[PDB]
Order: sequence, then structure tokens, then C-alpha cells
Amino acid sequence: RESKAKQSLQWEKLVKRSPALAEVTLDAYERTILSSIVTPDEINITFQDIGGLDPLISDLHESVIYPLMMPEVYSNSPLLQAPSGVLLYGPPGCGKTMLAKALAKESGANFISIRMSSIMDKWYGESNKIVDAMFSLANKLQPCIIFIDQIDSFLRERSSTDHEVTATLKAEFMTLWDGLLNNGRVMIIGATNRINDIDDAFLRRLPKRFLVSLPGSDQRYKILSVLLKDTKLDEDEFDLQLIADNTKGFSGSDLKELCREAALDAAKEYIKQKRQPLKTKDFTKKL
Amino acid sequence: SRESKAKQSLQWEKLVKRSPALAEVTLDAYERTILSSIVTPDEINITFQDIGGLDPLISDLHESVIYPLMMPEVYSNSPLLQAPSGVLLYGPPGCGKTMLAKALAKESGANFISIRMSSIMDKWYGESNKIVDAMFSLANKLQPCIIFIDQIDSFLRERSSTDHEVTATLKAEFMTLWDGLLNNGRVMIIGATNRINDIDDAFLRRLPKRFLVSLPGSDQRYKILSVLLKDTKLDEDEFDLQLIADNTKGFSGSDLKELCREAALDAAKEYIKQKRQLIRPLKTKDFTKKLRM
Amino acid sequence: SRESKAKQSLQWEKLVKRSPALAEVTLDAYERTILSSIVTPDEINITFQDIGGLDPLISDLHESVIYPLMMPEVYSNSPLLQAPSGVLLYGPPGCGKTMLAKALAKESGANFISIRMSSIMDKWYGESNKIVDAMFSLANKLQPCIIFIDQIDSFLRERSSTDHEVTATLKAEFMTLWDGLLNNGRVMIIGATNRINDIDDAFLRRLPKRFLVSLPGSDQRYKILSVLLKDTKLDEDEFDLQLIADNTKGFSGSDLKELCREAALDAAKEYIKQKRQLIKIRPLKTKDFTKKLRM
Amino acid sequence: KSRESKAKQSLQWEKLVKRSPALAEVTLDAYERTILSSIVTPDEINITFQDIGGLDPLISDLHESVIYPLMMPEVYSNSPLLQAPSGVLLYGPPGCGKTMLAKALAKESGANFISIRMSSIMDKWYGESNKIVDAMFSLANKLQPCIIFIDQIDSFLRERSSTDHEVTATLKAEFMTLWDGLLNNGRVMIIGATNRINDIDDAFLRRLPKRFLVSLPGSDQRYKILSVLLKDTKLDEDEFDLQLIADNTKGFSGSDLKELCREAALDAAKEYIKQKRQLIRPLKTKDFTKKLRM
Amino acid sequence: RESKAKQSLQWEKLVKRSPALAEVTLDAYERTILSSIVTPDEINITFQDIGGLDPLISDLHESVIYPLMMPEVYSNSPLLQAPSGVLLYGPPGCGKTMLAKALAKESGANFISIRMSSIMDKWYGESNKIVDAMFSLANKLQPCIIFIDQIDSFLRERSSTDHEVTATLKAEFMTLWDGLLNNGRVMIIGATNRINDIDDAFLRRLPKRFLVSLPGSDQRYKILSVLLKDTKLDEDEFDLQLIADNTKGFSGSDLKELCREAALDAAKEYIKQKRQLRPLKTKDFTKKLRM
Amino acid sequence: SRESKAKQSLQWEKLVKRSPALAEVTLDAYERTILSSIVTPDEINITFQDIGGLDPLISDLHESVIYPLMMPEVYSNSPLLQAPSGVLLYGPPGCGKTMLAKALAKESGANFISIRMSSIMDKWYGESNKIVDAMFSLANKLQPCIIFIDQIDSFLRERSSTDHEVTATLKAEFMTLWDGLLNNGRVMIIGATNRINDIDDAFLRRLPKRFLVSLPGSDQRYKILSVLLKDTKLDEDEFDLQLIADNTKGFSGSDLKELCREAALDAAKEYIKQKRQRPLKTKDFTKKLR
Amino acid sequence: SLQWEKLVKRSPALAEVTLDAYERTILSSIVTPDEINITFQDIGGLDPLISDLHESVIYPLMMPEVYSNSPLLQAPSGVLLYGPPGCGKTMLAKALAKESGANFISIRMSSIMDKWYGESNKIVDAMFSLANKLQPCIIFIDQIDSFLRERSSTDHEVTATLKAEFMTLWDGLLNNGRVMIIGATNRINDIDDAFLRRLPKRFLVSLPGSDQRYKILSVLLKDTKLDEDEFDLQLIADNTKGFSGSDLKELCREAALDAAKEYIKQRPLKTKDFTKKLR
Ligand SMILES: [Mg+2]
Ligand SMILES: [Mg+2]
Ligand SMILES: [Mg+2]
Ligand SMILES: [Mg+2]
Ligand SMILES: [Mg+2]
Ligand SMILES: [Mg+2]
Ligand SMILES: [Mg+2]
Repeated sequence: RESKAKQSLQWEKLVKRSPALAEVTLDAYERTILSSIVTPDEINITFQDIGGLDPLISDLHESVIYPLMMPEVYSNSPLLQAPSGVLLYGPPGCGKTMLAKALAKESGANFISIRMSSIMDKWYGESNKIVDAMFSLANKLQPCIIFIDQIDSFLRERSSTDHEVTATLKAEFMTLWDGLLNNGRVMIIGATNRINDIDDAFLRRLPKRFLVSLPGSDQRYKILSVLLKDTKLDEDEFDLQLIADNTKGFSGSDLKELCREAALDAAKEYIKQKRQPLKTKDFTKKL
Repeated sequence: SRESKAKQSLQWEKLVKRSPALAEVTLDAYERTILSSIVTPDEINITFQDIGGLDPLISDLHESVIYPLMMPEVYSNSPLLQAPSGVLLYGPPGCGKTMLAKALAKESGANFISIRMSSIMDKWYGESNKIVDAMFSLANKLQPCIIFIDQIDSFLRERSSTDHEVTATLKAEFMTLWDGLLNNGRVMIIGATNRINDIDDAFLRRLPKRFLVSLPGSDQRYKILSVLLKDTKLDEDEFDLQLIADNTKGFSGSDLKELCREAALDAAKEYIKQKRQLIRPLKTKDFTKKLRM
Repeated sequence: SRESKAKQSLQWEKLVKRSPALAEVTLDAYERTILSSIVTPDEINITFQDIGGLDPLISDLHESVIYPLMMPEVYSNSPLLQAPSGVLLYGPPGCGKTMLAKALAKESGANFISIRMSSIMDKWYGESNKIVDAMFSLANKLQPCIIFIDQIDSFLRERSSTDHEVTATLKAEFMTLWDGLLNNGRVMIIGATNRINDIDDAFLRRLPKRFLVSLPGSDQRYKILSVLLKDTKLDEDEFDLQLIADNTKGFSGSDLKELCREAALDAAKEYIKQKRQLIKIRPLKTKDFTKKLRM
Repeated sequence: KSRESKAKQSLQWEKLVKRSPALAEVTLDAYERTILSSIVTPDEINITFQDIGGLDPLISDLHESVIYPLMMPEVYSNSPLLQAPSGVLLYGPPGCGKTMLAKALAKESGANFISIRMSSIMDKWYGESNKIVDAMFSLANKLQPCIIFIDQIDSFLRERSSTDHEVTATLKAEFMTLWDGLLNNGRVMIIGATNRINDIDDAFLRRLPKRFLVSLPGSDQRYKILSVLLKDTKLDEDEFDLQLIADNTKGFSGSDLKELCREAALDAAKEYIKQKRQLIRPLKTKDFTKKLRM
Repeated sequence: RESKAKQSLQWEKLVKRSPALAEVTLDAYERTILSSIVTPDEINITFQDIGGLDPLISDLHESVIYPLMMPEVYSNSPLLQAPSGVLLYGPPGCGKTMLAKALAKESGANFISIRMSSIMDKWYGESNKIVDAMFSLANKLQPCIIFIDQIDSFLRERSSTDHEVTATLKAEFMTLWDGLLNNGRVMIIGATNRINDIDDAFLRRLPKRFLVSLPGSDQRYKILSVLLKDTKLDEDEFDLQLIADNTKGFSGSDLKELCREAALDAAKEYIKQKRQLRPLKTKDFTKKLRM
Repeated sequence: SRESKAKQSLQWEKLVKRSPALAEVTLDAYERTILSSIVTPDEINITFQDIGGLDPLISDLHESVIYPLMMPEVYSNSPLLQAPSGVLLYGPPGCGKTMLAKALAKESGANFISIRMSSIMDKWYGESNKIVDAMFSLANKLQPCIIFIDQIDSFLRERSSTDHEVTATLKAEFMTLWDGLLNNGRVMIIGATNRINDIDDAFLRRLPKRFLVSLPGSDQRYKILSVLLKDTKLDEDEFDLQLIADNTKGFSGSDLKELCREAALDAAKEYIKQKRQRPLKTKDFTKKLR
Repeated sequence: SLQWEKLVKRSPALAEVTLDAYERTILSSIVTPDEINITFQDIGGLDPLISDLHESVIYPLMMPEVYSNSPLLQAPSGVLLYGPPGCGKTMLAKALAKESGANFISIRMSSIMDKWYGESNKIVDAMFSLANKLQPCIIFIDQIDSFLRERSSTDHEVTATLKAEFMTLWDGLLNNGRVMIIGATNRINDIDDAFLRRLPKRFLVSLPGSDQRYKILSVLLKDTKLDEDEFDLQLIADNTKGFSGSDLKELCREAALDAAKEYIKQRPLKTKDFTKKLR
């Protein structure tokens, strides 16, 4: 019911986006899996809301963005195609999933960001049908990004102690990942917080690795700059550099709460007027 | 079962009565079974002023957590003033972390999902991930939703090689729905634990707001004993709450409740033996008799 | 299984026989599996009169555990006069913790779920958590209920990262259903253990009423010997229970029962020999008892 | 389970039904069926109570305190303290005859015998070993006069510790609960043999009240053991001096004398077997003495 | 794949050796035990390759091998049975595993040369099942010898500090070795240097014990003569008795390297020519000898 | 760790590159994790020509270790011409045992499994014994293999009743696979130690070929100083290496290496200071010599 | 996280290094210059020792471009700072950490020790691996006589195995590039001969001389309440014969405490204040 309504709405948006999908024909499993296709309308974060990752944004535009959306520009050599696998890994909360958000927002390709419940199925045999529907829809709807959120759980360190169904699913993912690279505008992307849990064969299956590490001092400065945008601050009583060097060892999400929570205290009296500027002291008193 | 589905229907009726805007919306089957974990304020008999010794923590849990989530109209002047994505009520066992959850469920006005690990785990293949997806989808549908997972350390434990495939899959699915693509609305994932160090680093990241509900001090023990001894016969002269609070060194709130229960039982055994064969002003001697100093 | 289903049906029939109000209440499958651990008073042959030495402990257990649980009308004048959320019977082995549990299952009118951990733990994923959830739900349905876990130190052991996923989530689910958001009405979890220090701190705080069933004293040993030697001829002038009471230093209650077992066996060494040749009990004197322990 | 295991279970159930006709209506679940492969029928054991020498006071005490109270409850049903013990521990130095007594108990006590081993109890699956122990106790209750035997019981019922595996600690607690908790077993006795009594946990030692110390043999006990081992053998009428060997084998266990008898008889048969290999004799004391150090 | 192939190959070899084994079936754990079966083809050492221990070889035949392998000859008297255990103890290098190789090859017994890696498993209760299947397979291959080299670590003295899996493993080994269920012609052979490290119950489970001690002068001469088989030696300069006398305290390993080091230089002028593209001597051997 | 698996993959690639016939051999998981400890050539920057003062020892090591193992076709004419089951390089520290091990790794051509103790160690029950078993099985598969144990006195320590259960089981498993029933191929276990007496007696007899890398003499110290001062511009007339060698009484090769490091530092200190703003002589060596 | 962030900040090339869990627990003990508040100028009376430590420790290690004329000019495998206790070894290590530019892993015996079997071996292996991944690294052991004790047959198997694998990784096959060991102890004879060989550069931080005591005092009470004319520091240094650096700190603290007695109640420091606190 609601899944069918979401599928129809997503298909209407894709028809409005890509005119080449008017003649595109779909079976039951593919129609089922467009509910995982996300569009840049619901995503509210573009590439400009990420701070401290500007060189990584530059390598992103060089590797994942431009070759996928401008293959004619990157066609001087046959090996200039977009990579089959991109791994946006790093310590948790450093902005990898926001990088995926910005990819969906800015890159013209679709973002088929499935969720593991959608692929996973209780009836034996049907789960492989969901995987091949994923790959076939990704090939047929040509400009797209297969985003596999949390690459660690699926394609984990394989062993005989795991389920037979999950081993067959991993084998099929490897199988259609082999044919994934020869297709032009198709691509699989994973983003995770730990790398040791990734399967070594599947690690080889992602021949492009990104380093979303903990922010540095300059990266902390940029993160605090873009996190406090479109908010009312103060000029002389407030400074960001001392704050950035004070919050050493903090991921951007830890600064997100630090930006958020400390801004309540400076606005508690401001809220108290409706409940019934940011000094440099409010963020620092939260440390 | 039939009784289960009756409980799901009754919870849906209470949710519709609470928010009339929740009508004319549909739920999946998995969302429907997830709805059986909804706890409504009539189920909880614990009030915020039934918690003693945590008044600064009660105030902080109001201003930094409940008010930004409940009324975004006044916090919409700055989009950075929103509610946290997660709240952790950690501390030693005995303090009022779960009672904080009880009062927060009763009188925040937010839809409360008291999920348990039994309702999340399913023996069948891939159902648990669909259950967690349904939980987050229902939290999105009931827009001011709070999802409480008591004893959060077991659910969001550190990922390891010994972890079951379904468990690691469940944890990754929880992370994916918790933050990132297809972001939730006014959805809060509140956890309580007595072992904070057992929580995974990514899951610890997803709980940025952390409330340390530590062991009570002497004044905190006095406040806890005062709120526990409410609605009982006190002594205007012989009772000395300050002496009991001083002598109850290293006593958690549950330890003081048992001391209050044991003292009041001995303070009424003259009455109880009289009624059973068919109260009394409580004293410091009754409390200190069961107290070992 | 057929035998398990028959046991569940018989136990449910006994429960509705004991409490006629539990007829409209229905149960799911997991609660039906939990029902096979219900202990009816007819399954227990041990009364509180069969426990000696622990008479102050028995009286304290009654007035602080059983009467608040079974008579809320008497104790409803104060909100503090309630049964404990948990009771722990800890002490050295053989002193009578399981004896107290049997007398509690027989004497007190509360329905007794003497759950064993084999029925709790399941090899399938998430079944054990559902089993514990059903255990607590059935204890809620049979409103005055006692959930008994003998040797509770293994179930409620100290949590660690070396714990299995199933047992960690099982312990957490037990904590949540014990003292979490929803409140159990008149459910009371009672544990008998020998290693109290093995129990987790949160599980220990969920067992606030702790009973130390320690090793018997000389007067306690005399009381236990008098209880054990009931329905026995004994003697009148030669026998001296007091002398055995002093000589049994460090003897637990089970040590005295075994001591009484072989003492009565040697008293019957002449009578059984006549009876075995076929296919009156000789009066028991403390010469038979003293010859057993080498003091 | 394995096909050979299922065949053994079916054969054991047929043997138990034939021995006790009242067990036909008794039904078992899967776990009790796996326990059924540990049943030791008297035909499996070829060792008699008269094949044990030097333990006649211990054998008599074992009979009148273990076997007759369990196997003859109508004789002892006159006093509540005349019952069989809930468990029996056969302890002592190795080789003195603990397993000999257990084999005699398996053959000619009359109780159904479950010589369970720890490999049949432990399972790599979660909650399976506890169900195995529960089924072991349930099956022992169904075969009402039953003896559950655990050889080398010190490893099974070891002293509990925080370093114990959760499966092992849970297993020990379940064994304790079924051994003596609520819903007491009718006529189930847990007989155990060990040579490390101090390794047994205090609660488990509590559940084994009838302890039999099968100690090292004395001179007369060594004489009796040597006479039993040298039975249906030629020996001698004038040369052999069994008392000299009994005195000279100071500190010898029953197993040490069996090997000494084995080595002495081999030397006595060295000439005869040499003839037989290509295609006995009266044993003398010099055959035992030449292998003996004094 | 390789492990299962080894199990299959050992099973075909055992069926070829004994045709009665074709109709029997094995559990999965017994099949895992099958990979440790040692056939006489693998062993390249016989009883004639061991010198100095001719009385020990004769005793190991008469009291151990023949009662196990010829029960018809020994069945008239019930005391003439094979030992439940055999311990080959002594200082290292004297020929314990030499005798074990000769037992694996010359004696007609199936040989389970089990090691510790194939017994201990990390999963709960597998190791006990591995031991149970080892004894079950030894019973199915009825005249079996289970050889545990360096048995002092396996059957170590039990302590309260022992691991729970290790303690239950040792108890299961004791039960299947000498418990209620008698083992039919199953024999446990252990070689060790530290006999006192073995538990007393395990030591009593090994009744027949052979002390493979340091060689005497005559024993050293015999070992040197066996080691120098298929070697030119000499005719006039060679004096084996002087070498045997001057190798005081030398074990069989110490002579084997002495024979090796004396042969390296003896053929060295032949090797030096061969690398680009002789009879031995007493002085040659005396060069490495320290009198 | 992904780096560890990549290191095993690189070691395997270099192994099949060195030996083309090493292609159809399949490895278990434990053999694959032992494969990370392979020390291929050109991972070692030290040859036999870089070791001074050990020419008789190097020649004896060659003729008794390398050629009987690497070239069995020459030695097949006599059964006593086999390689030793083990080799022990013992002596006081700093005399060049690990130098000889590095030269064995680089120059012999044998596959070199220089396992450390942490590779063998495992917290899980039974895995360490499986690690040793797979190490020996892999050395059998890489048929002319040399397993090197640096600081062998701790791995093969004297067995005792106070030894840990896992370590005692490990040492017994190592002893069984070293010399028990199933004979190894062209597998040699070379070990270096400072305390030979700390090695167990059976582990010592499993190392029959013992090489004593003792403290250098006068001529040995002269050769060590000459090979240490190679590609270094010494003084043409003021230098006297024999005087330095005689003055370095009781000096190991590492002790001479530090003295050479000390003497070359303050010699070029003027050059280095001028760099940030040399004819090395005997007086610089005797400045740090007493 | 803090230490890894500082190591990334000091050199961006360290971000590309992939690490393991044991390497992360080693990263739990890498000491960064922000925690150190004491410089090389704080050490007095050891100017030739400081210059020798510079020219033979830090310049050969941190700037091998100007030390690449010969391979003989490389940094030593280890340095042992040994002498009378309380003489300046700890500040020598701390100032080397501050003014070296090298990552100063200061790890103790307690942090190496692990509960499970063989995990300490992997801790030591990942310590040396982490020092190898970030090449200009210094591993600091404090009181190395406790850790690198002389090997004995009575040693526990865990600690003997740890010491032997430390010797293997320190100077063994696959030699460590740019990995440096700083040793501080007061009992040089308690260290094993092989470990002592692994620290071939030795510094005698002995009891200060008269001029050394004068320099230590002059650095110690710099910018203090020192007298304009009535302070005979030479006489004080002569009186404190055979006084450790830690004794001079106690001497200066004791004299300043009595000199600030009027200030506590509310440049008066003189020779007699120092004289009354010495014999
Ligand atoms: Mg994410
Ligand atoms: Mg009990
Ligand atoms: Mg709680
Ligand atoms: Mg026995
Ligand atoms: Mg070395
Ligand atoms: Mg051997
Ligand atoms: Mg220091």
C-alpha cells in the first residue's frame, strides 16, 4: 500500500527527471526496489554544508562526480572510467554519510541507497532476486550510485559459521559486482565507520578508498564555520580559533552537539521570553 | 496472537486520541507489530516530581532535550537549536535513570516507543532488520517520537568478529536509520545503561547528549528519602532524616527504597499483626535499626 | 513435544482450578512453553514445618516477603508496604535455601514459576529474549507470582565483553522486564544462590531483600536434627540430641541429613537383614550417631 | 544425529523395554533420545562384584547403603531416613578400583545405568548442553531406579569461578538445580568417581553425601586383589607364595598389581608362546619377584 | 579441501589394508580423526633401523606388539593381553619416536598419530567430541595404536589452574581410556622426556613403560653401525670401537649429527668438484670429537 | 587487519614469482596467516659479504647448511649428507647472529619463515597449536624452507611444571612436528640466541648444528671494522685500523658499529654544521676508545 | 583521538597510515609536545650533555638528508640515560620530546601487560609496527631496569617472552627504519647485556659538579625573588656537595617557602635562607 504509493511517487519524480525512463520497462522485483531510490528533493544537504573536507571534496569531484556525470570529458583513455567501488570510510561521525548526502544532492546521477532490510528476505531464493533486481535496475537506469550504507555488516569477514543464505547473497553480490565495472554509468559506493570488518575480496571490489579522518585544527575551524552559518553570532566577544583548538579530538558530529547544546544556554533567556548573540564563553563552558 | 493485536489496536486508539492528526495515515505490518511497544502516559504512574535528588538533571533534561523536541515553533528561529539525535542516561545501577525515562514518557507529550531486544530480534531471516526499519518509520510517522531502549549496552554493544551476522546487520541498520540518508524528523533515540563503556563507538557517537545519573550525595540522598517517604506517617520530633541521609553512605535510590520499605514494614508490624488476626509514626530508630552505619 | 504440551495443559488446568478468574486470560506460544515450569503446591512435599533452625528467618521471610505479596489489602494503607521486586536466598550450600523455596511454593498462595535456565536459553536467534518476555508476561497474568531461579548466580552473573550476545541481551531483557518502563504488578523474582558475589550489581539491586541462610549454630543444629529425626522411633534415655548438636560443628543441614541417613541405616542393619531374608525398627541411640562422625 | 548413534539409541531403548516391561508407554523427546545412547546395560559390562578383591567391607557398605535402599524401597519404606543418597562419590588414589565398583554397579545393582560423558553433555550450540542435562535427569526420572555415572567427576563438577565459561557455569548450575532443587528426583542417584576430591565444588560435594574412599590396598587387600587377578590361572601348589608378593608390593594399587600379573604371566608363557608363534605353565613366585623391586 | 582429501586417502588405505573396514561407517568427528592415520607407506623406518635397543625392541615385541596383534596365540590365558597403555620415556634422542615409527610400520596395527592441533578446538565441547571420536575410530579399527608424541603436555599433572576445556579433555581421555566401556584391542602409546610431568592417573593408564635411556658403549657401537649403513667407512684406518668409547654421554641424535658432520667433510672434496660441475676415517670422526 | 591480509597476498605473489611450481599448492587459513611472516629476498639489505670476521664460520655454515639443503642433487650420493634438522646460532650478543640470519634469508634462496612469538600466540583455545602445525605444513609445502626463530631461548625454553598450559602444549607440538613420526621435507629450523643454556634439552638436540658466534679476536675485529668502514673515506696515512682493533678489547660487532658511528659523527660534525650553516682519522676512533 | 589528531596535525603524511586495534592502544600512550611544559633550556649544568644528545640523537634521526653522506652517520638504535636518581633524565626525555620533532611514545610496563594470553606480545609487536609506520618516532621506556631486566631462568614466561620479542623487533630481521628508543634508568647493571647492546649510545647523567650545580641553581631560580647583591650562589653550590638535582629543587622550594611566609600572611630571598636549609 504505502510502499506502492512511494514507488509510484518515486517513479513519477524519475520520469520528470530523466526523459529516457518513459520507454523504460520494469518487472515486479525492480518496481519493488525503487522504494530505495532516493531523489535530491528530500536530501537537504549539498556539498557546501560540509566543512573541513575541501581537498576530499576536490578528489570526490575528480573521481566519483565528474567521470560519472561527464564520461565524455573523461574519455581520452579507456581506463578513465568511474571506479566500480568507492569506500568513504573513517572514524565515525566525520562526515561520510553527509558526503553521500552531498553526492545525492549535487551529482545528477540517481542515488539508489538501499537498506539491508530491503535486500534481506525471509523466503529463500527471493533475496537473490532482490540483489539481481538491484543490479538490473542500476544498469537499466544508467546514471546512478549504488550506495551501500555501513559496508561492514554485509560483505563482512566471511566464515562457515555464518548463514548459508547470507553466504550465497555475498557470492551473488560478488558475481554481479564483476559485471558491474563494464557498464558505463553504474557504480557501487560504501561508507562505514570500521574497515577491519570489511571482507578482503570485497575490499578489492572497491578500487577507490577515501580517508574521512578526524578533523584537524583547520578542519575544525571550517566545520565550526559551516555549522554556525545562518545563525546570529557576535563579533568582538566571540572567536572561533581558540574554540577550535580547545575542542581537540572532536569529530564534526561531536562539534554538532557542541554547536547545538551550547547555543541553547546563550538562548535560554531568549527562549524563556517565548517559553512562558553567541559569546565565546557559551561553547567553552560546555567543555 | 489475538491479545497482542488487541494491544496494538488499543495503542493505536490511544495515539489517535492523543494526536488527532495521526488519523488518515497507514502503517505497514511490521510497523503495526512495532506499535505494540508504544507506551502511553496512562501506563506510567511516575511523575517528574516523583524523582528526587536530580533536580539540576531534571532541568537539563527539560531545557536541552524535551523542549527543543516538543515545541520546534519557538526553537525554529535558529535551525541549529534542534533536539539531539540521541540521549544517554548512564550511571551506576540504583539511580533514577529508568525513572527519568518513566517521567519523560509520562509528561513530555511525545510518542514513546519502549522497544526491547526481544521485540527487535526475530528468529526468521531478515525480519529483525525490517522490524528496526518499521520502528524508525513509525517514529517518523508519529512525528514527535522518542524511542527508549533500556539497557542500551547490550543492543548497541561493540561490534566484533564473534558477533552474529544478524546482530551486526541489525546494528548497521540501526546506524543507517539513526543518522544519514533519509534523515528522521523529531525522532530521539534515548538509551539508559549501567555499562557505558560497552556501547559501540559509532553508537556512542549517535548518543551525543549524555546524562550522568551518578550515586546520590548526602543532600541528594536526603531529597530521595524525602520523596520516598511522601504519603506515610512521619514523626514531628523523633524522626531525623538528616542522620539517615548521612549514615546511608554509598546508598543508591533503590537501596534507600528497600531501607524505607524495610523500616516501614517494621514500623507497622504492630498494625499488620492486628489486622491479619481479624499506621504508626515512623522513627529514626526504625530506620537505623536496619542501617549498619 | 506431546509430553511437554500435555504438561502445559495440565499445569494450566491446575492454575485455573487454583484461581477461577484466570479463564478469560489467553496466552501466546512462548507463554505456553513457560507454563511447563509452573510449580503447583501438590508437586512439593516440603512445608515450612519441615525446616528447622531458620525459624527467625522463616518469620522474617513471611512478614517481609509473603504477606505483603499475598495480602495487598492489609498492606495497602501505605505505598511503601509492598513486596520486594526481588528476594535473594544466599548462603553456604545445604543450609536450606531450596528448602525455603519449596516451602514457599507449597505454603504461599502465589503461583510459582520455578524456571530453569535450560528452558530460558534457546539455540535460535532471539528466542531466549522472547522466552524471558513471556515469562514476565505470564507472571503478570497470574498476578501474585513468584519467579524462582535456583543457582541464580549463573543466570545473573557479572556482565562482561566475553559474554555471548544471546546471554548479554538475555540479561538486559531480564533487567528491563524486572525494573524498567512498564511495572510488574505483583511479580517477585526469587533466587537461591551460593555465590552471591558472582551476581551482577544491577541484578543485586534488583534483589533488595537478601536472606543469609548461613551455617547452622549449635541450637540451630539441634533444631534441624529434631526436624530430620521426626517420624523416627529414636530412644528416650540413651539418645542425646544435644551431644550430637555440639559434636556436629561446621555441619550444614544436608550434612546432618546424611548423618541421620547412615545412623538410621545402621540402626536398621538388624531389621533390614531380617526383612531382606523375608523377600520392628531398633530404637535409635546416640551410640549410632556418635560412631558416624569422628569428631 | 548420526545413523550409528540412532541405531545405538534404538537398541538401548529395546534393551530397557525388555528389561523393564513398564517402560513401553514412556515417551522421550529428542534430547532424551540423545541421552539414551549413554545407557549401559548389564550385558555391556563384563565385570562382577566378585571380580573386585580387597574391597569387601567397601562393597558391603556400598550395597547396604546405596544399592538396597535404591533397589529395594519397599524394604526400607519404614522410616524417612532409610532412603538412598542423592549421590555417591567414589574417590581415592587412581587404580584402587573405583571404576571396578562402578562397573559392578552397572552390571548387578538392578538400576538403569547412565554412564554419561562430558562429550555427550557439551555442545557448541547455545542452550543445548543445558537441555542435554535436563533430558539426562528427565530420562533418569522416567527409568525410575536409575544411576547417572560421571567418571572423572572432578572436571565436570569443578570448583566454580568467575573465569568459568558461561556455558560451563550455566551447565553446573543446571546440574545443581536438577540434582537437588525444586521437583526432586524420585529414585535418581548420581554416582561419581574421581581421584581429585578437592577439585569438586562444595555444593557438588554437598550433593554427594555418601563418599566411598577407595584407598590404596593394604597387605591383606593386596593379597586379595592378587588372588582375584590370578584367578582361573595355573599358579602353583608349592612354589608360589602369594603372601610374599602381597607384602613386597608395598604402595601398589590394584592397577599396578594387574600389570605385574600381566608381566609375570607373560614371562611364564614366554617359552610356550614361542612354540605357538612358530606354529602355559605353573606360575612361580620368582616370576613375580623378578619384576619386583624391594 | 586438502584435509578432506587426506581423510579420503587414509580411508582408502585403511580399507585396502583391512577389507572388513569397508562395511563400517564413521561420524564426522571420526572422519576428522582419520586425517591423523599413519600408514606404513608414510613411515620409512623399520625395527632394523634402530640399534642399541635390541633387548628393548624384543621386549616391545613380546609384551606389547604380539599380544595386541596375535590375540589368538595369547587368548588361552586371560592375563596375556596387550597393555592399555605404553610409555616410551627417557632422555631425548635415544629412539622413542624411532621405536614409534617402527611400531607404525612393522606392526600390523592401525596407527593414530594424533597431535594436539587436531584435538584442541576453540568451539565449546568439540575437543571432547574429538577425543570421543578418536577412541571410537580406534575401536572400529580394532587393532589400533593411538600414538601421542610428547605426551607429558597432553597428560600433564592436573591442577586447579588448568583450563576447563583442557581439564574436561583430560577427564574424557581418562574415561575412554579406562572407564566403564572397555576398549577392544585399542592401545595408547606415548613418548616423552618428562615422565614425572605425567599425571598419576595417566601414568597408571600407561602400565608398560620402556626406559629408552642414554646408550652404553656397546649400544653406541650398535647405533653408530646402524647409522653408518650404506656408507663406505674404511678397512684399516676405521676404528668404530674408539669412536663409541669416546662418545661418552652421546645420545642417538648426538651420533647422528656426528655421523652427518663426519660425512660432510669426507665427501667435501667430492662435493667441491660436484658443486662446480671417498671412504671415511676414524681421525675424520675424531675431528669433531672432543675426547 | 586489511594490511595483514595484503602482506600475506604480497608474500604469496613473491613466492610464486620465485618458484613457478609453487602454484597448485593450496593453503589453509592458518597457513595463510603464517604466510605473512615470509621474509623474501630484497626485504633484507644485508649479504654474506657484509659480515666481517666470520669467514670460517660463514664457510662452515655454507658447506653444512646451505648446500646440503639447497642442492640435494650433489648430496644425494650419501644418505648422511642431509641438511641438519635445526641450526643454532648462539654466543654473546652483538657478535653477528642476526647478521648471519639476514644473510641466510637473502643469499640461501630458501623460503624464509621468520615467525615471531606474537604470530604463534593466540588468545583462543587450540589456535596456537594449529598455528605451529600450519607453520610446519607450510614449510613442508615451500619445500626448501628455513624457519627462523629470533631469540629462540624464550620460545624453546626449558620445560617446567610451572609453564603455562598453552605454552607447554605449544612447545610439545613444536617438538613433535620438528622431529616425530611424519618426517619433514627440506625444512630447517634456524635459531639465534644469547642464552643457549635456557633452551630445553630436547629442543637443543633438535638443533644439532650449533654455531658459536663468539666475541671477536684481534683479526676478527680488524675484519669487522674493515667491513663496517666500507664506502667510507678513511685517512690515507694517519689511519691505523690495526691499532683500533687492538685497542677495542672485548668489543662486539655492535660495539664496534657504535664506535664507528661515534667516530664518523664528530668527524663530519664540522661538515654537517657547515651544511646547516672529511678524512676520518685514527685519533677520532681513539677519542672514544679507552 | 587526541594523540592521533596531534600526530596528524604535526605532519599530514601520517593520515594515510592504516592502524590496528593494538596499534590504537599503543596510540593511547604516544606523548605529544602539548602535554610537555618543560623545554631544553630548563635543564642546566648539562650543556655538553645536551649538545652531544642533540648532535648524536636528534640531528642524525630527524634530518637524515644532511646525514646521508655515509650510512655510518645514522641515528643509534637506542639511547640509555643512566646515572644517579633525580639528576635530570626525565626532563631530558621530556625536552627531547618537546624539541625533537619526533613522536615520543612513552609506554610503561603496565600498559604493555594484557589479561589474555599472548596479547602483550601483539601489543609489543604493534608498538614497534606503529613506530615503523610513522617513521620519525621515539619509543621511551622509563625505568628500563624494570622492563628490560636481565633475563633469568626464574623469569615468568610472559615477561621473558615479551623481553625476547622486544629484542627481536628492536634489532632483528627486517630492521626498523628511523625507529628510536630512549632509555632512562638509574641501575644500568640491572639491564641485560643484549638490551644494553640495543642501547649503544650511553649518557652519564651523574651528580652535578660545582659549576654544574651553579648552572642548575641559576636556571632553577631564574625570574625569582633573587637578591640583587646578597646572594652568594657560588658558596651555596660549594656547600651542596654531592647534591642531586631533585635535592636542589627541594632546597629552592624550602627556601622560597620561608621567604614567602610574609607574603603568605599578607625580592627578599637571601643567602641565609639557602644556608639555613643546608648543613
Ligand atoms: Mg552514516
Ligand atoms: Mg538448593
Ligand atoms: Mg532500569
Ligand atoms: Mg577409572
Ligand atoms: Mg638477534
Ligand atoms: Mg620425538
Ligand atoms: Mg623518568
